[PDB]
Amino acid sequence: MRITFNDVKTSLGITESYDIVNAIRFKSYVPLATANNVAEVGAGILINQTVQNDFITSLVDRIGLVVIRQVSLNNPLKKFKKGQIPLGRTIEEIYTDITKEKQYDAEEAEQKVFEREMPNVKTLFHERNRQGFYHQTIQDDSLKTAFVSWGNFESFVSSIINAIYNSAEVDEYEYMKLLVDNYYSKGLFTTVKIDEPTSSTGALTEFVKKMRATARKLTLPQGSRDWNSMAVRTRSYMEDLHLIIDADLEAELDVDVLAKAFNMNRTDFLGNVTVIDGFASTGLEAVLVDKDWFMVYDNLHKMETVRNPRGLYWNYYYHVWQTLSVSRFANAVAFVSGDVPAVTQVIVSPNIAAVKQGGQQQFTAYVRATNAKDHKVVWSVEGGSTGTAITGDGLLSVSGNEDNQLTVKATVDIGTEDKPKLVVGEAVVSIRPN
Amino acid sequence: LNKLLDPELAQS
Amino acid sequence: PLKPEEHEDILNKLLDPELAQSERTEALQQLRVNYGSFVSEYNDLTKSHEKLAAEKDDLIVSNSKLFRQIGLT
Amino acid sequence: PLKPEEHEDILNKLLDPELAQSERTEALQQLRVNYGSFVSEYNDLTKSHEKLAAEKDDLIVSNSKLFRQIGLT
Repeated sequence: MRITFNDVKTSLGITESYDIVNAIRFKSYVPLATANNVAEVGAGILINQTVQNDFITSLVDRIGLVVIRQVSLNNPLKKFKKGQIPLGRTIEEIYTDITKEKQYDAEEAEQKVFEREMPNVKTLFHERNRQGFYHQTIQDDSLKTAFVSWGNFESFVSSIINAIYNSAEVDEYEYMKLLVDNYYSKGLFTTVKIDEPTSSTGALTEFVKKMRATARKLTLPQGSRDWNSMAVRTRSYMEDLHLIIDADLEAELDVDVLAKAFNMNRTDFLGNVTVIDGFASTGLEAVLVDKDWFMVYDNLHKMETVRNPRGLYWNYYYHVWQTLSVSRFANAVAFVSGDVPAVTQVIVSPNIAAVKQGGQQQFTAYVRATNAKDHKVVWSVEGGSTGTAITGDGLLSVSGNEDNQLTVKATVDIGTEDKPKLVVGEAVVSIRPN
Repeated sequence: LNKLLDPELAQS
Repeated sequence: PLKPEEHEDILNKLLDPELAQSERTEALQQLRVNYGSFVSEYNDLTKSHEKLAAEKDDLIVSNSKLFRQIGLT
Repeated sequence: PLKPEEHEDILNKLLDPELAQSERTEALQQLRVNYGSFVSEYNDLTKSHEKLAAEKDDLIVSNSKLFRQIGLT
């Protein structure tokens, strides 16, 4: 974040370390020597335009890429930072339900041995694309005045690298914040209600208690299924939970207390909680996230330089291309402090089904209610045909001679005498003929 | 690529 | 490092009394580096010519001592 | 045999395009005669290195068998 030349990721020591790109090309005017001569190498490089251009392009491109890439891989954001995108991604999640185990029955087993498991529910990824360049500049006098000694070259290279990479770190942090904002905006976070932690000390203590309760309930050994984008019954270990807390909020709470909410001690937390000032999404305060939830992949990291003969200067272009993916099966909590409605969003089990012309499918709805009250779900079919009817329990029955595609709809009402408030979940059902 | 891709005959 | 033949072609190139000011400095600096690497080679090889000669005498002395020691057993 | 500092003077002398063709001819001559001398002095001591180095290798191989017999007893 404040890189100096002493951060030597690769190669041996001493400034004379690089000074060899002449081998790969050139090495007829620069002395291939490792000594105290600094004027000779400067004169050899500075002879003409061709030698200048070759040396500058090589040093800027290859060493710059190596240095910044090997420095940006150990930033405090390395936890969610993975390598190059794999081939054959298929842009699809595949998670299997943690079901129970059948009882051993010889009579039942002898009846059928070719049965298959339930569908795994294959939902797509949530991704965002990142593209940009930073575009710094080199003046000609810098090369002239950077060869007086063996430390000026160090200062010049380190100045370039530090001038570029610091802005990239800030953009990475801002992109993480923007992704969290967008995910909350689409409403897939499971909200937990808190009220004005910064207002009073009692509010802060109550927020800490709710923090601890949610973190303890997320890490239940037998699974939860409550906190998810869809009911899948996963389980998250305590050592993987990540906390994204607003800066002014985090300032008030001590490092402790919030530390003892989880089960490790202080030092093991500074790499498990990031601080971002301002969410700008109604009343978002803090977000509790499984380490798997956020995943970033990188595609392109390339330098190219251009030379302007009229102005005697060179340019810069770091092209950083990334695909920030969001998983929909990892646990996620919103922890919003506002006036959110009683029911945020309902989720329909078997979202995708392939029912025959005479079969049936059982659907269940999971209401995500912020209060302790009970809400009833009214099922509907939409679609449009004769003979297709769904029961009050969600059991859909398909009649013969049908060709349209049905969309099971689950609706809840949290309104009043006037009802401009509908929370609806959709399940797309495809039909196959017999 | 690493640093080694640019060979150094002046290493020793 | 440059062969006397290749060093010769540099000489007549600089012999030209009309010549562009660009390569006239380029070839002039080329001879500067050619000589600079050649002298260091001479010091480096002379430094090898004394230690190796001194080591050669020591190896001869060690060979004579080792032969005698084997004969004593 | 030319020192790097003194040999720089001729290179600096050969920088002026206005210099008389006679002076450039003589100045270029000193580079040829001494480089021919420099490679000549380089050659014999390089070849003489190839002679005593082989003697050292012969002594090293011969001695290496001799240390083996010392450890036998």
